[PDB]
Amino acid sequence: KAFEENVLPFVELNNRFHLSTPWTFHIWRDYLDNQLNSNENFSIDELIEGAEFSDVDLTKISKDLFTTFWRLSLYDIHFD
Amino acid sequence: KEKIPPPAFDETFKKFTFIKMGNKLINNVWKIPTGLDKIEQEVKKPEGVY
Repeated sequence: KAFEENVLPFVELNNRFHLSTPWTFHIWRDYLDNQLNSNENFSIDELIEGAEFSDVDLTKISKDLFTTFWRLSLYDIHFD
Repeated sequence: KEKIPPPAFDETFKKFTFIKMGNKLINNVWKIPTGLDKIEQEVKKPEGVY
């Protein structure tokens, strides 16, 4: 919970200020994979929670892959 | 044959200054306005910059 109260939320790190999408997801990727492995009813919570992407154009990109590419790490793609 | 007067002891304390710290150098660092509203008006819009 201490991570939640100190670091600002993902919605207004892209709206009030203007951070970049490589830098915005780098802070908020461990938290969005711990909550997705905690409960499956929380799976509908975070993916609805999304802000306006003023850096890149969402007009003919598929958000089924643009969100999917920025969410995964190397932990669940490679195995040895 | 000298009339000794009663002595006068000072019962007053010294007063402080308007500099709220020691130096004028250390005090200048503690006058910078800090907050989240100051970064807000500097980075304002990237698409306006782009």
